[PDB]
Amino acid sequence: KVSEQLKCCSGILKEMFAKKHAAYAWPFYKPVDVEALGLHDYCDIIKHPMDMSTIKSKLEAREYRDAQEFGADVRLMFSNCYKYNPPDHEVVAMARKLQDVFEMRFAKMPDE
Ligand SMILES: COc1cc2c(cc1-c1c(C)noc1C)[nH]c1nc(C)nc(Nc3nn(C)c4ccccc34)c12
Repeated sequence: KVSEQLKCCSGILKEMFAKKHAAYAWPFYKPVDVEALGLHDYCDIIKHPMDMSTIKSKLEAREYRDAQEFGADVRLMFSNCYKYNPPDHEVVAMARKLQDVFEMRFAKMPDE
């Protein structure tokens, strides 16, 4: 069950990095560069930053013991975006599209 779940998590993350989703996934590929973007309040608002490259590194290091932990990091990444940005910001629309890609496939997780 666990090995199958982690292959599903790796598949989902590989799809989230695929060129077909790149037009809305790209802001989530790497840690938010607070200095480059001039987001001087980011670290005051977001206590636990998360991004797709960090999630990839954790899967490669076998840090996630099951799908629930992996899913919690993916949702943390989207939640930080929803917390920091105004609700009508273009990046929030991109986050909702990438989260729909993730949730529809994560719902198909092997359950035995
Ligand atoms: C404005 O939220 C971001 C911009 C970026 C970003 C990350 C974020 C971000 C925040 C904050 N909260 O969640 C995420 C995700 N990474 C970027 N890398 C580069 C090279 N340029 C960017 N520029 C963008 N500036 N604006 C206003 C955007 C709107 C739409 C798309 C990207 C830009 C971003």
